[PDB]
Amino acid sequence: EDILAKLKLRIQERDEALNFRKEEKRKLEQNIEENKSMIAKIEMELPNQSTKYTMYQELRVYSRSLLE
Amino acid sequence: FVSVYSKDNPNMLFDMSGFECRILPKCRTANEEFVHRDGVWNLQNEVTKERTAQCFLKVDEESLSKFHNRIRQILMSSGSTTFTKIVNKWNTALIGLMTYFREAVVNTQELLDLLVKCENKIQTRIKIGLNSKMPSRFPPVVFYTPKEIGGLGMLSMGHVLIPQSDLRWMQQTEAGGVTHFRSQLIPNLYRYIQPWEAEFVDSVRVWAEYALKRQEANAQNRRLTLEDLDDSWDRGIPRINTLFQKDRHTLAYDKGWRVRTEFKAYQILKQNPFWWTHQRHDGKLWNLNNYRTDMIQALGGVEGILEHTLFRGTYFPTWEGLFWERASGFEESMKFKKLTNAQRSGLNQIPNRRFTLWWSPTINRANVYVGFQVQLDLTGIFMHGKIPTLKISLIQIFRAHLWQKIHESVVMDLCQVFDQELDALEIQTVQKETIHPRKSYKMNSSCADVLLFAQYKWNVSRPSLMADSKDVMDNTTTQKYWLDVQLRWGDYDSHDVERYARAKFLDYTTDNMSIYPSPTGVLIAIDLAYNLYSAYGNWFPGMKPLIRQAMAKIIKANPAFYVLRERIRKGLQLYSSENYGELFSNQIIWFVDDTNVYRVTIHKTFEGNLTTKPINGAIFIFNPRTGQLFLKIIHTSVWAGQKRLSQLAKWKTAEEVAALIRSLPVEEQPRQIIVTRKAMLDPLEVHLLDFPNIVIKGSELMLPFQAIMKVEKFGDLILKATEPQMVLFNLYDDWLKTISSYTAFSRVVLIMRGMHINPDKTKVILKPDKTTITEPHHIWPTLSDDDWIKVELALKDMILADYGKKNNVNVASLTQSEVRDIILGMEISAPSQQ
Amino acid sequence: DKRRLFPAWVKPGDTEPPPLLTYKWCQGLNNLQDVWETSEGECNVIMET
Amino acid sequence: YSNIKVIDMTGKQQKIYSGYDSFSMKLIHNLNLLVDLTEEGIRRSNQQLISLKDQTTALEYDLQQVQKSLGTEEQEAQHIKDVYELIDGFSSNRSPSMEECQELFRRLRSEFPHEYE
Ligand SMILES: O=P(O)(O)O[C@H]1[C@H](OP(=O)(O)O)[C@@H](OP(=O)(O)O)[C@H](OP(=O)(O)O)[C@@H](OP(=O)(O)O)[C@H]1OP(=O)(O)O
Repeated sequence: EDILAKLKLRIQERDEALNFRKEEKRKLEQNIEENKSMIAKIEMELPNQSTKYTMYQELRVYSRSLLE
Repeated sequence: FVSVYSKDNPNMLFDMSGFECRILPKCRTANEEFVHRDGVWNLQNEVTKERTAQCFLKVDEESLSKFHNRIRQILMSSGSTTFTKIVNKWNTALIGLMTYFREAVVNTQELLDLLVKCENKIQTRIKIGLNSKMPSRFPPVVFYTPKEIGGLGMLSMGHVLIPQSDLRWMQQTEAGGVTHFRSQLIPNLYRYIQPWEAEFVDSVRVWAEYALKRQEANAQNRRLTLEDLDDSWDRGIPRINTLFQKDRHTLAYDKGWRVRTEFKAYQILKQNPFWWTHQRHDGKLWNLNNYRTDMIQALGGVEGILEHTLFRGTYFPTWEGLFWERASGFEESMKFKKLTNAQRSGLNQIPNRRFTLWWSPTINRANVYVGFQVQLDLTGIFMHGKIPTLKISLIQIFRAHLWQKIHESVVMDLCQVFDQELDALEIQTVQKETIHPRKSYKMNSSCADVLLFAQYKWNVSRPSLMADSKDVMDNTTTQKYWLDVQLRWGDYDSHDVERYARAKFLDYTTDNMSIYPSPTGVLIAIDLAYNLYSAYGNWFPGMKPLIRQAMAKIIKANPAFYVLRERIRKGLQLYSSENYGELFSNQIIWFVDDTNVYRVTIHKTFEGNLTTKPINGAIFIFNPRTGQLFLKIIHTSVWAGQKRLSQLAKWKTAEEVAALIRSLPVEEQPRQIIVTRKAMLDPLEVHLLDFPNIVIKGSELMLPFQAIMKVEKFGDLILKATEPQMVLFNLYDDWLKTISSYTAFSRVVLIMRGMHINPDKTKVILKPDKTTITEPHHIWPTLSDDDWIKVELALKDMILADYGKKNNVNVASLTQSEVRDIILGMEISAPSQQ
Repeated sequence: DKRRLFPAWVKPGDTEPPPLLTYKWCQGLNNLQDVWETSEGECNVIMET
Repeated sequence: YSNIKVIDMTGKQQKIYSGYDSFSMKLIHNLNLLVDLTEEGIRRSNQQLISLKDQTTALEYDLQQVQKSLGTEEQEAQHIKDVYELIDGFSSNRSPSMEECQELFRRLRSEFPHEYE
């Protein structure tokens, strides 16, 4: 009947190792979504940079001609 | 010794190089057969390809005693010696025994019992060195933990069990509860050294197959491709990687080297354990990196180890990126210069202070045969034994009533929460009690610290934890509620703030001494060593989620914890290691370079020895937006009368540019200075304290301003200077009229990298037609805007060809961003280092 | 070494660490012809001094 | 400080000044065109950074597949059963008759054979 007491130990031990992997799952998911969030922000800038640059291409030509 | 094999005597005994050997011809006699002891060699008959006989190894009793006496010598030579120095000698002795004898040791049970005895003795030498005559306060983790985690890094050959209890860790939940976490023997070193049988048979096949792989290299006359051997690299009794040893054009001539290293015993008084090998001829015959990594795993991983240490008291967020300080000045130098045996042993104690402090929650754990509960004065710490230096170390942490100062701060920080929730909790008032100053560390009993009076009573829950999200909230009604806040300083045996908060609550609420003004309240507990928090008691509606939220906010930002945390860190010595478009913005920015400032030339003499002559140099200060260049020549007269010249040269670089900056109007002074050598940041900082508006940044990109000395307009000008004159230049030879600053800037970088590679090929590139000239009012040859592009392409190809030659890579493998970054000198070398 | 003064039995040679020497000994010993035969009373004696 | 030779080669004809003090007390439309030209490189640098961000998704997306979905969730699923198996093994026991012992060891040995041994 001591084995019954041993089980409560191994039950706690196993459950308490299980706690770590659960948290480990939470940590992995957290990193990915911040990147999803963060990278979502970065690709929103990609249009804006396209709009800038193309306008500068015109305004390069325009200013260079205008001042001459 | 004479040993005789016959039809009567079947064991052919012999004893060579310390290996006691018994041969049994198993084709003849059958007393033992193919038993899987590790240390039995199988004698393959070479012509019949049969296991005709077995050889049983042992370590001979002569070399047992040579080993035993080496451990005795280490124990005798202890005294005032650091624990690291002791175990470094143990490790060296143990590696020496093991890497020599290998599988002979494990067949020699009388050695293994000795190895257990010696290892335990080294441990006990450390235990008694910390005045701790008991097992419990010294569990395995203190010794075997690798020494970059501040353990001793002891190696083992014992079946040293790691207690299953000692692997747990705990982390604070945001809910205010605590989750325990987790992830057997400590590893024997023996499994990490390849046994000699495997080494020999693998050495035959490896060097045999190398001859075939060289026959391919011979047949094709190709380069001996190391890619053909990368699986073989750490094989062979001579390690095959010694074939590529850069010294090997000499090591071919060091003949008779093995006997030479043995006769050193008559020449050098210091015994050498690796007398039998030489890393340049044998190669390194063992590699123990896997032992270090696996040892962390056996001890529970970094999170499981660090609970045994005061790390959680630092409240660093993570272990990675932390480092341990060393300097050797004052630690060792002053003891060499000004020895005094009774006093200067306190300097040798500096690592032991750090070590004992670091392992405090283990070495001062309450689980003891005896000890005493010596409470530290003015403090809640208990000092269960007279551990030599932990007492003074902890006093310096909690100096000047820090224990009380913490407790009052958390009590009043709670007041500043209650003062803003009165109506929501239906509180008529909250009282900070007249807490007696002892109360913060009188551990045997307590008062209420904060008292709540209801507006018209609340219903009140049965006693429960802050982690218990559900409550029997209709159990009773009461209109007075108390909070008791109790600090704690845990140890690895006891830092569970959940069970602590319960047990102290249940005790005090039944104890007669407890000055509690109501039958219902909570006890709040804080483990100040682990930064854990908890609460237990009765709860009225809205109280539990407030304390849960409020307590975390306190732990995150309270100032009294911060001064404690810094004191722990400053005691542990343990510290944390913590743009291309910007150059052309409307600010004023100077690049500065110090590499050309102090220069020395070498020549032969009539004495045959060389001698050093200093020569004139220059500080190089360049504005990349405007192209303006300030070339402050530094003349050899400033080195006269001094000998610490290199540090003086660093000081004089920062000083002379500060003198220039201080003379110029603030509308022309920089606002950022970008410095091409990180060693120059700090003398500039201490010199530019008078101008806080200037930010100073390390360049991190590499700009080769050292190469400008190859330009004759600079070389002769700087060499032939008679005084430390200033010379002003512009590197943009009118380019800012016809091209932009960036391409003009990039052109300078292309030209500078070019002449750093080769001036003359650059001059060839800069002279595409022989009719081109350099005008005296210019620095570069006069070229058209398209001709400048043509020479830029030649410089770009020249840079990449030199890069490709230096790295064995095709230029066509490089993208437009990579070739740019190569021009910027960024760290492109391998993907494993970015 | 160039002139081959020492014959190959002179040990602390550059090519064997002493544990390999023990191996080449017992490897070379076992390779001897009829070395384990004792039918007619043949004996091996190894002498070390 | 006040009497150290300054040689000036920045202009088309040479000048000499007695020192820093004598030196220290001795368009923008075109400049802005140069600025305009630089901004073209800025988006070029950012597009290349966006290519690195593109590879950053490859790192992140393989962490989803390999690290979270395969490695973590699989070992989760296996051992979380083993917890409940071992809890179930604990549940089985107590005060049997003869046939209750048979059903116990039938149950224990058939269902939980590793734990039984
Ligand atoms: O490590 P052990 O030999 O099993 O002894 C411990 C120890 O007993 P002491 O009271 O004599 O020290 C514990 O005390 P600490 O090391 O924490 O000071 C105690 O914990 P409690 O004081 O809370 O009882 C624990 O008790 P338990 O087995 O219930 O955890 C108890 O075991 P024993 O009471 O059987 O000696």
